[PDB]
Amino acid sequence: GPGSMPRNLPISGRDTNGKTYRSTDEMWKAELTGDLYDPEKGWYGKALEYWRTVPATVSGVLGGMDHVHDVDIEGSRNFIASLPGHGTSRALDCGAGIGRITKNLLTKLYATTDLLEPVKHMLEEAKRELAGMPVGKFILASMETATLPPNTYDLIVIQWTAIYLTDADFVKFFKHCQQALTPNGYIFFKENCSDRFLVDKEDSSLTRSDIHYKRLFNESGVRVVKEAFQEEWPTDLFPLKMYALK
Ligand SMILES: Nc1ncnc2c1ncn2[C@@H]1O[C@H](C[Se]CC[C@H](N)C(=O)O)[C@@H](O)[C@H]1O
Repeated sequence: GPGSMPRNLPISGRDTNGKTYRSTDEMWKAELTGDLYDPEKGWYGKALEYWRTVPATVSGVLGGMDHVHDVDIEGSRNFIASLPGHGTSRALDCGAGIGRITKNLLTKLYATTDLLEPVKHMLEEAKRELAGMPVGKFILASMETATLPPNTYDLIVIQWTAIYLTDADFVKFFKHCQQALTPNGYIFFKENCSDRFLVDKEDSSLTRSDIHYKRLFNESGVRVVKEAFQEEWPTDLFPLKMYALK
C-alpha cells in the first residue's frame, strides 16, 4: 500500500534574517550575484571581510566558544586513530585560521603538516604559534582557489570551513582533495550539521544537513568510509559530525 520509505528532492532552507527558500538552487541564484569576492556584495568576499576583523585567537576561531576545544580535539584524535591504514606522513589543515588543529593534533600525528588559510593576519599568527614545530608550507589562499599536488597527503582536514564554500565549489574542492591524497589518505571533514539549510547572513556561510553533504559527496565522486557525531558535545550547539572520505 502507500508506505513511508526508510532520492533527489529539493532541499529547502532559510537565512538568519528569516528569508526562506524552496530549494538550494533558488538560494544560490539569490546569493551568488555579481563579483563573488566583492567585500560588501560577494558571497566569498563578505566572509573574508568578516574574518579580517576577527581576532587571531582561539576564542576568535571558536566563535567565543573556547571551552569546546578540548573535547573537539580528543574526538578528532580518537576518530582519526580508528581509520584503517591511515598514513602518518603529510597533513594539510584547510581553513586553518591560527593553526589550532595543526598545533594541538596534527603535529602529534603527522611528520609534516601544511596550512591553507586565506586571511593574512590569521595565517601570520599561525606562523608564530607554530614556531619550531613540524610544519611545512603556509599557503595564503582560499580553498576554492588553491591548487594541491596529486598523491601528497595522508590527511586533509576541513573543519568549520566548508560552510564558506558554494555547493559548486564544495563539489570541486572535495574532488580536488581526493586527487591530492595518497593511497593511505583520507579527507577528515568535521562540520556543524542541521534536512534544511541555514544561510548565516553575518559571516556569509551556510550550515547543511547530512543528506545535503552526502549529495555533495556523491557529486564529487568521494565515498564515506567512516562517520560519527562528536560525543560529549554541548546540547545547545549544532551537532558536530566527522566524516572520513576517500
Ligand atoms: N573560502 C575559504 N577557504 C578557506 N578558508 C576560509 C574560507 N573562508 C573563510 N575561511 C577561513 O576559515 C576559518 C574558519 Se575558523 C576555524 C579554523 C580552524 N579550521 C579551526 O577549527 O580552528 C577562518 O580562518 C577563515 O579565514
